Amino acid sequence: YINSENMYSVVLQSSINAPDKIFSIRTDVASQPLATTLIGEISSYFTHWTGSLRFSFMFCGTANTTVKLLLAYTPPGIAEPTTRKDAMLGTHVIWDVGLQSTISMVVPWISASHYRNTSPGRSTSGYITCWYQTRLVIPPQTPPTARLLCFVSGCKDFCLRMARDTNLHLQSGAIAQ
Amino acid sequence: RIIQITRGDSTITSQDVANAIVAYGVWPHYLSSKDASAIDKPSQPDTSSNRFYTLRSVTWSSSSKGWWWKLPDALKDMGIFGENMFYHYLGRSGYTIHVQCNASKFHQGTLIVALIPEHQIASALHGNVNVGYNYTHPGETGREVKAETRLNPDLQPTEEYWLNFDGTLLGNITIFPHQFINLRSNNSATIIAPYVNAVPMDSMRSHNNWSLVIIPICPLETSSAINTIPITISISPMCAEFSGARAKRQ
Amino acid sequence: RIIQITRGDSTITSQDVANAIVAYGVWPHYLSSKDASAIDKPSQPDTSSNRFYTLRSVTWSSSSKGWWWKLPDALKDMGIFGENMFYHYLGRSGYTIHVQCNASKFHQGTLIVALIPEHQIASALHGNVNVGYNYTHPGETGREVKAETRLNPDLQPTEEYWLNFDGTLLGNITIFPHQFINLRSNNSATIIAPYVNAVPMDSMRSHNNWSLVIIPICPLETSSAINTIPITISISPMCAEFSGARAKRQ
Amino acid sequence: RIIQITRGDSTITSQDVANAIVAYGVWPHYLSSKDASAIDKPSQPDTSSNRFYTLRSVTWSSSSKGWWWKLPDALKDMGIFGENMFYHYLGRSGYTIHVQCNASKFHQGTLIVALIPEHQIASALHGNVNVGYNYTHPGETGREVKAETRLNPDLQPTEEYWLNFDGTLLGNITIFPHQFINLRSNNSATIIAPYVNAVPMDSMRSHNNWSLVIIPICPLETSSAINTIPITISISPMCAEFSGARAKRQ
Amino acid sequence: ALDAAETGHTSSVQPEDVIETRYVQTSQTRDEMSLESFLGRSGCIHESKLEVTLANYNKENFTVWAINLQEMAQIRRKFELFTYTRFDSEITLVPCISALSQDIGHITMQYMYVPPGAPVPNSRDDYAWQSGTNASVFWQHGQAYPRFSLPFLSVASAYYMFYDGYDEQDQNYGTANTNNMGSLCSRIVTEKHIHKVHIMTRIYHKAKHVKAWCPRPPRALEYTRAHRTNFKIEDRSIQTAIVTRPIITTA
Repeated sequence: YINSENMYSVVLQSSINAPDKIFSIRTDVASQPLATTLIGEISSYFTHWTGSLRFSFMFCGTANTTVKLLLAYTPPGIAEPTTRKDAMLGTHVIWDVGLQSTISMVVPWISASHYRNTSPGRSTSGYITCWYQTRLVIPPQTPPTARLLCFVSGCKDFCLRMARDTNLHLQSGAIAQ
Repeated sequence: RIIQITRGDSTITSQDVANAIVAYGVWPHYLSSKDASAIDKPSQPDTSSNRFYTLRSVTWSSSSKGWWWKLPDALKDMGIFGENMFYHYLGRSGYTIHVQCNASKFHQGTLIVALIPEHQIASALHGNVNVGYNYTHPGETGREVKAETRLNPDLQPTEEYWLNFDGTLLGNITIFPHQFINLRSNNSATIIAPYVNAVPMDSMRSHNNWSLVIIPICPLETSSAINTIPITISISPMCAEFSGARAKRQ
Repeated sequence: RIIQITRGDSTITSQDVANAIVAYGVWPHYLSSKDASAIDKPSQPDTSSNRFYTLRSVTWSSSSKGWWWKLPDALKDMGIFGENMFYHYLGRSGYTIHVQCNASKFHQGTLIVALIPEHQIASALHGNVNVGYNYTHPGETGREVKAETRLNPDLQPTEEYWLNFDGTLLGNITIFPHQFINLRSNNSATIIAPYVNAVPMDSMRSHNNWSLVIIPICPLETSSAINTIPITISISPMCAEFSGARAKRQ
Repeated sequence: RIIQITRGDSTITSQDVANAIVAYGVWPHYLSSKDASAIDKPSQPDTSSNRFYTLRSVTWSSSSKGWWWKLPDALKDMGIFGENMFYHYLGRSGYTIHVQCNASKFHQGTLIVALIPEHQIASALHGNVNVGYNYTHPGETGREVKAETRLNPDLQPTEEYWLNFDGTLLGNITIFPHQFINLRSNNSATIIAPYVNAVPMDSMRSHNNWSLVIIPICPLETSSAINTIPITISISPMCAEFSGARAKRQ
Repeated sequence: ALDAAETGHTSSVQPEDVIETRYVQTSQTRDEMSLESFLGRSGCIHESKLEVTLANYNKENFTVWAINLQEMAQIRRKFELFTYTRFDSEITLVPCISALSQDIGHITMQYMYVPPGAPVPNSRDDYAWQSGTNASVFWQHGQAYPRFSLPFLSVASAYYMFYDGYDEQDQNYGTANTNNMGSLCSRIVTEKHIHKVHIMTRIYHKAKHVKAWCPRPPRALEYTRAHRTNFKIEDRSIQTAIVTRPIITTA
């Protein structure tokens, strides 16, 4: 998917009676892939960060189609979850996919320190994790498929310190002209 | 016909639901100094347990017959709620319950959901028998209703759903606080209840002070290849309280 | 979620759209005596050109890759707007844009539309090369993105849509004023912008002071035999002005 | 020289003790809105955990060398305190501590008790080594000091008590809040402390934000056949708080 | 908590909506995040390397460089973040002498800002080293680092970070049209002498009293061609800052 739009997107399988994991990610602002977001790059230009992050999600599938889904966050010091019920013990939202397009939700700031370092080395901030709260149900002869697109931004809570020449980009040699 | 719900840390919605009737109109509340029996200032986990928790997926078909749970036992494993229950001789709590049951515009069928009191289940077998603890207290695993071969049958409850498993007629079951999942009417259904007992608080693990029933009053169907839909239920305890702290109950 | 739109003589609607964000909140306006460079009282065609005009049908498929335009060049043929542009050395205008993209309830896929500034396109080829005028100025004919064999490739722009054709990541493109055509969310999408430049007005044909991009972020599909849908875009110029009248530009 | 003590549900006394100095005179308290980092309203188990809990019996002899603990780890198993700790990424708590150490009128010897901060223990072995988690976090089992054969020695802390296990002189240890069990002076000793860190709250299981040391400064003896006495310590957490609820920590 | 991201507007804004928070004095200043901070730290811009030629000392020993922010990546990426920007400029010179000989002696060095249509010096002896009105400035061995404040220059309100067209007869597409600032220049001022030496000036700038115009997405890949946004490098492939993983269910 990398050389294309599709790395911004995930595909869902209406065929599956299961509770199971759809995807998961870190939450450290300058970790992959999040670093590549513009908040990611701005954080990558910085050494300290603070405050909670906004996350948002559109059910990009066929308008006739229904589901409800679990979006969840893992407070760290612990492995990334392996059952839906694990994520249900974490802070989470269940998406009523009503007429409205998007669910939006926040990883709460739960750093011990008022800031955290923007890039972890041997360190962690926690996980995003995503699960089939119901099965996805298309009505008959709809495409046997759906799409989801995922967004992030700084909340009103968000801030940075120690502006530094960013990790994210490299120059080799002379820039020609 | 839209709602959002928020308890302790966690939130719920349907955008195709008609609001819960509050059971008997009594919005949930803590015990009163006027009515209490227990002497201590009791355990208020508040937000950390008057929050939602949800059961494993059941799923249903035209062939399916029914499901139910008994509370608090159905929630014995709900972290804070579960252990705070098991570590006290007594407690009390009401509940907010929502059942999740969306289909397409192209399905038919209907479930009745009934919140129900002590719901004292009848045996399967005739004669000098009564229900065994393992089955009255199925935990979150619950009791789906099935056609066959449940062992220890002498201690099993009856499977007879249209006799409400106690020898009372279904359809009069609307005497309790209830709703219908009707796939045309709604995509979900909801009910909320205070605490209740003949006693101001109760021996949680020893007595299911509330119970919840869901019944396929009208058979599930669609022409679509998705011949079946899951159901799941989420519950938050309400004003949850516990008293007589000691070791973890076995 | 319904709108109607009226500019100069012509009107537009969607009854399944969420309103435009106005670009940076600045509702379009004429130049100011406080900021101007040009000396004359400039040409205000008003209603006769601050009115809608629309582009030839593009159409899209699961296999499709993207489309864009550069303004005012994309409107060089829009009668009054087009010639009033070509007959002046300078002008300025904002725009109201709506993209028309209805599907059935039974389709999925999504486009991002981004209004975008100078959007300085990168070459296709490596090395000591730059984009040729014919391609930077595609007129109303625009630039759809294709897999193959565009001649004069050394002077062609890159086709690399997910690198925004300039070596910047897509998905951060929401930095600009933007909308999604999402077939569930809406049947159309809209954006409006004032004039902008580092200069109070600009050499219209020599510099595309604004640009517009539409990208298949999620592939078009339906099970229906109508495997593809057109898109079309309509634009009205805003507060359009022109100065330094002389012959028609070639 | 008599005291009684009451926290959360449980009570303590000595009728031969001189009162605790409160550490730095700061009586324990919750976090402030002025100083906090964490965003939620945090977990206040209050009475159900700001109550006493006590460690397994150590016992001592003229031959004995010392004992210590690191907190909160030393209390990881204290029911409500322990799990509420393990289920949160962060928390904070101060402590009230009393050490129980009665002898007859016919015994001599003395212990120093020191509450101590981060107390960053030195390795046993020389060179490129550091202390392993199993030993920094001995749990309630604690670290008694012994003459011999502790395995994994490269990851063991030093046994060198009179060098405070960190290369600092004992006897200056009275720089910290401290008391003496002196068998003539008292039959017990006590200390209380607020929370402390460079941070407004901390990663409980990952960092022992406080530590407690007891040392046989003067050898135990009596002529009586009861050649040895147990010691035990009881602790209540103070103003205990927890934030960032998730699964149980391993 | 529900919205239409398709609006273009940012999503459901508020953190207190889905967390039962305690009140906190969230009280961390955004001032380091200010533009007069982020733009307003200096960085290097260009590299004026020269050799002192002997055989015609009088001819060769000068350099000229076309002023741009487009050939050192970090500074470039600060400005490759907007449509336009405006600022006054701290300019700072880090002259360095490298010896190819047993000594350097005293050395003195000229710089000149050559605005366009100044006569460009052709020779280390050119009359153009006279500078009645051009900003020309001097450095010598043992002197402190030279600096000057240069005000915002453009004929327009702000510098084009990008441009979408041409000079009016249709070549040089983009900033190579708009960004004709002319050039910096340098030249050894000491007369012919025996020491073979290299002079290198690292030149630095910080934008302050800054203003900026409509943010635009950051550069994803190595630079290539100063004015031009070209990025598809020769005999190479588009290895962006994104890194792949084995499965999307594994963090």
